[PDB]
Amino acid sequence: KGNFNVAHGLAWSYYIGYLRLILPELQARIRTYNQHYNNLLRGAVSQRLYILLPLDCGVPDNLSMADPNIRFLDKLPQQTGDRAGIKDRVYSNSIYELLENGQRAGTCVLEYATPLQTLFAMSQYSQAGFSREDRLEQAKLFCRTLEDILADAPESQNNCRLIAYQEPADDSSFSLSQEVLRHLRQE
Amino acid sequence: NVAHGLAWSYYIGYLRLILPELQARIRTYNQLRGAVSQRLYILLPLDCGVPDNLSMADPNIRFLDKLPQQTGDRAGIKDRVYSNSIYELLENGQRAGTCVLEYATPLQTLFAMSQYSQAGFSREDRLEQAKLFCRTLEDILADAPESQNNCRLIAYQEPADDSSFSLSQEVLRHLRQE
Ligand SMILES: Nc1nc2c(ncn2[C@@H]2O[C@@H]3COP(=O)(O)O[C@H]4[C@@H](O)[C@H](n5ccc6c(N)ncnc65)O[C@@H]4COP(=O)(O)O[C@@H]2[C@@H]3O)c(=O)[nH]1
Repeated sequence: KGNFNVAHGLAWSYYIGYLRLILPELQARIRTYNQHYNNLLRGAVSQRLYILLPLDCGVPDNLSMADPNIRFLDKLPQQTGDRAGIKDRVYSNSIYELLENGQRAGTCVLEYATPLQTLFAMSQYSQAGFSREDRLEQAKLFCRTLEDILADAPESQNNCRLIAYQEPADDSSFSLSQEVLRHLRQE
Repeated sequence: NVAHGLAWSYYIGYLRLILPELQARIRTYNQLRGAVSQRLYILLPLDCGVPDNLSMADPNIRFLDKLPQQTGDRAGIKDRVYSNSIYELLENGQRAGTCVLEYATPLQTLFAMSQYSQAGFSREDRLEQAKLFCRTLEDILADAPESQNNCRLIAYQEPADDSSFSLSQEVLRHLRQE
């Protein structure tokens, strides 16, 4: 229940401070990108933000380094907002091409859920104290709470997909692009 | 335990990343008008009332300029951008100081949290977690290698309907003591 409270808090933080701010205008930015910059008839950027939730909270900062079949392609147009005294705080998202048998098999806006980096740290540093098994518990509850939030959130309208999975980023037999592609091909 | 996550979040996902590069962005900014102070000033209003425009809290806090942007690859975002704002502090219509200044955004998150039924967070929960957030953040930075006299936290209560309080005067008091 204390792993509940931490995870509950980070999921609400993630919604209040990011998803609720960017999901309203996401499809507009994607549409702008597809109309004017990407006229590949089978290579349109898909309409949803894909959010990676590795349940071990192992979050590399470079997505491309994690898999050879993920290639960094471009950025969406930036989104700016005055926030808590910061003028023109920048919200940015990255577009990736997903490769399969040397072909561009998918194109999407893709990123990790950055709160998982905090769950990982607090299982690393004594002053936070959490167990690795706390971490794993908190990650599941984070995903579950986030799922709950998005289900009822007006800003989420077929424009966000959570991709939760157990495999480390270290793992010999796991393809991150294949994980993303399987979900993409379901829409 | 909500405030503990948010405090570690603010350190792990922000303060530890920007504080090591702060002294150099300020030096790059210093190209006559006044030297900026060496420290990031972080406002921690315990009522979690966090306006997006600082002049809305005090018209004597006026925006002056931005630092040069910091970029970093983060959680799959290429060149995530970290920006900060330089403000002047007026006293009798005239500039008395300038500093990099912002609110701790997790406190805005606690406030909005407490406004949403599904978060299950009372106004009383909110103040208690505001305090815990400040105490946690402080205990973290006391030990953090990246905090090297490059950050100043200002936590404060001001009751409802009380304008005896000048945020600009209070920041000026801290700048003058340092
Ligand atoms: N003042 C200031 N504060 C920042 C900044 N950067 C992070 N902070 C805060 O420091 C702590 C760890 O931030 P972190 O990134 O780990 O978590 C975030 C993140 O996942 C997501 N978010 C938000 C913006 C965003 C983005 N542009 N791109 C991708 N994700 C994004 O929403 C969470 C809560 O955002 P919030 O804003 O309320 O507080 C966070 C959080 O308390 C910053 O530049 N300026």
